[PDB]
Amino acid sequence: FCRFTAEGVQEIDYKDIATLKNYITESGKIVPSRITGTRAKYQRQLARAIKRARYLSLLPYTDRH
Amino acid sequence: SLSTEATAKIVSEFGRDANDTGSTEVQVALLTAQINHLQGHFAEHKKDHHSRRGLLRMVSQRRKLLDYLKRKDVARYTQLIERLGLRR
Amino acid sequence: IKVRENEPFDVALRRFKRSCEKAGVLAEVRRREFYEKPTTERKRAKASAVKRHAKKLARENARRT
Amino acid sequence: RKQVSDGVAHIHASFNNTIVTITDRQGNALGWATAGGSGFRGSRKSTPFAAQVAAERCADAVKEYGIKNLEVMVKGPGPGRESTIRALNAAGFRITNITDVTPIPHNGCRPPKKRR
Amino acid sequence: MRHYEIVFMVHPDQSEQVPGMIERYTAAITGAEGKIHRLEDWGRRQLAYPINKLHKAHYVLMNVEAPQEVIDELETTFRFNDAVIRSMVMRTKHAVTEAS
Amino acid sequence: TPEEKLLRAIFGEKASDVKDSSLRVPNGVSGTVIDVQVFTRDGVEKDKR
RNA sequence: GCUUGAGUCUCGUAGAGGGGGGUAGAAUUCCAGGUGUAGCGGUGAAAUGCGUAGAGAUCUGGAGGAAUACCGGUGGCGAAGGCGGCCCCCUGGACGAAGACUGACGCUCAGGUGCGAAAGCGUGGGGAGCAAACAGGAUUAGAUACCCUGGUAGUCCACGCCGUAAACGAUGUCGACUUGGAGGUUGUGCCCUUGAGGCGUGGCUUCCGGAGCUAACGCGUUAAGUCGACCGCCUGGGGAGUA
Repeated sequence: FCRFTAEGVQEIDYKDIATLKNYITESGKIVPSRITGTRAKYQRQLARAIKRARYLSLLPYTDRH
Repeated sequence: SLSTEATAKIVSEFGRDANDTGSTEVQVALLTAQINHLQGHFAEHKKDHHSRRGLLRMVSQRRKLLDYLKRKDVARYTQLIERLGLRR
Repeated sequence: IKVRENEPFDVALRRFKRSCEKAGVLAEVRRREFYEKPTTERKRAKASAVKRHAKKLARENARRT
Repeated sequence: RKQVSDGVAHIHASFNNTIVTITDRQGNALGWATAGGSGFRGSRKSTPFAAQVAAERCADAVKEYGIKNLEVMVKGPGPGRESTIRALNAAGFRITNITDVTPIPHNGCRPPKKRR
Repeated sequence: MRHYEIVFMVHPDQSEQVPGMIERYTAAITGAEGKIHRLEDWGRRQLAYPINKLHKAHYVLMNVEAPQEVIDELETTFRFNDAVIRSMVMRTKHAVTEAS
Repeated sequence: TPEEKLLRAIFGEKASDVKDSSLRVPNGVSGTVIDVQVFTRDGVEKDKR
C-alpha cells in the first residue's frame, strides 16, 4: 500500500535516491515484493531503476568489498 | 518494419483515399513494401530462424489477396505489379 | 554484512548478519548447479506456499465439535 | 610485536575444518590454530568444542603484540561463530566490530559436485 | 529527434576543466540539431562503490534530444575521454526536467 | 488510517503526517487585511519565513 | 452481389523469443611476492595422493574458458524444441479501444520441404570446474559399480551430416455451442481513476465440480462433453519396432 507505483505516475527514476535508499537494504540487496507491497511489474520497473543505479554508481551492488 | 511515414503515402498513392485501405492494391503493396524494406534484416546477421515464420506470414498473405485480384480484375493485377513491381 | 555496536554487547551477536543474507550465498555456491532444480523447486515450492492461504479459508467453515 | 592493537580474526569454517586466525589489520597472519591441529582428527574436526579450543590456541600470545579492540571478519559460516567468537570475547577482548564479509558475486563459475 | 538521458561522471581531477567541455558537448548538439532539456552540474558527489581507483566522482547531467547517430559518436567520445569513466543513455519517447 | 500507512514509513517523512487547520475571518467583518507581523523558531530556524 | 468467417491499415503494450558483437562485477585452477602452521581432502570407517623442494588458508595484482544471484511469479514467448544480467542494430509473433474495406480471398494434407534439445564425426580455436576409456585404496567371497584423488572425447562458437526422444497436461489442428468461483499474468472502455475499486470484453494456464462420457481413477469452457472438415495409426504378447 504505497503511493509510489500506483499513484506515483510515470516510471520512478533512480536519480532521486532519497526514496531508493528505502528499497535497497542498507547493503545493496533488494527488498522482496512480498515485503514492500508493490505490483510485481513495477518491482521489476524499480528493478530497472536499481539496475541502472548499479551501472551509474548511485546504488551499488553491495555495501563494501 | 514498414514505417508509418511510408504506409500512409502508399495508401495515398495506390489507394484513392487517405483511409480506404481495405482494398486489394493497398494491402499488397503495403506488405510488399514491408519486404522491400525488410532487406536490411534478412541480409545482415542472417541467423533469424524465428523471424523466418514472420516472413512466412506476410509474404503468403500477400499472395492471397493477389490470389483474389486475379479472379476479379486481371487489368489491375498486371497494372499493380506494373507500377510498384511485386511479381519480381 | 557488518555489525558494530560500540560496547553494550559482551556477545558475538550475529543478528544483522542473519538479517542481511549471510547463508543465502553459501546455499547456492557449495554444490553443483544442476540445470534442472530451478524449474523444479521454484514451482513446487511456491505452489505449496499458496496452499497455506487456501487452508486459511477452508478450515473455518464447519468444524462444529 | 608490530605495535598493533587492532587485529583481524579471519575465521574460515567450512566442513571438518575451523581455522581461527588473528592477523594484522591488513591480513598478516600473526598466528592461527586449526581444530584439526589441536587434535580431534575425524568427526571431532566438525565439533564446535574443538572450535573453542581453537579460539584459545589462537587467543594466546596475541596480547604480546597488544591487541584488545579487534575485528572478527568471518569468511567461513561454520558450526561455531558463537562457540568461538564469544570465546575471544571471553578471552578478555572487546571486539570493536564483528564482521561477516561474505564475497558476493552474481553467481559465476561452477564448484565441485558433492554429497549424494 | 531522439530522447537520450545522458548521465555521466568524470574525474574529480577534471572537476574544473569539464564545465568548459559542457560548452563543448551541448554546443555540438547545437551544431547537430538538438535541444537540451536539463543542463545540470551538481558537483563531485560521493560515488557508491570505488570505481577501480578513486571514490567520489564528478556527476554532470544533460538529458538531451539529439539524433541516435550523434549520441553514438557522443558516447564514443565519452568512453574515449580520460575524464568520463562511466556514461550511459536511456530510451526515447520520455523526458524529464526534475531529476531531483 | 489502515489503508494509508506504510507510505509514511518508507517513502519519506512529512509527506502525509501533516494536515490543514487554518484560521479564517470572523463572520461579521468586511474589510482589508492591513498589517502583518510574524516571528520564527528561536534556536532552530523555521522555513523561508 | 451482401456480411456475423480469415486478414490488412491507423494508434499502443509486457517479456528467459532469436541472431551478430561488445561490456560490468566477482570467483574456482594456476603463477609470483609479504606472514605462518604441521597438517589437508574425505568418508558409515579407512585410504591412495599432497606436504619441511614450506601445501590447505589469508591479502593484492594478472592471463584464459565458461556460467548469470536476491527481484522469480504449475508466470512469459513458441508450431515444436527450447530458452533467464544489461546494452546496441534489426525484426516477428500474441492481444486490445473506436472505425474504414476486399467480400469466404478459409482449413488440412501421403510423396516432399523446413525446424529439430542432446550427442558423435570432419575442420579451425580450445581447456578453469567436471567427466566416458584407464590406474589406485577398499565395503566384499571378486570389482572393470555407489565414494575419493587425477585425467582424454566432450561440455562452448561457427559451417554441414544422422533427421533421433518421456520431441508427454502422454490427449493432433481449425471453427461453433454448453450453469461458476478462488487465483496468477498482460491491455482497455464506462462511473466522483476523489485512493491500491465496481460492472463487461480476449489469449494462456492450475485446482475443486454440473450436464456428459468412462472399466475406474478422473477430464470438465485450455475437456477424455456435443457436431462437421482434414491427417496418421491398430487388430493378443513375445519374435521386433530387429535383419
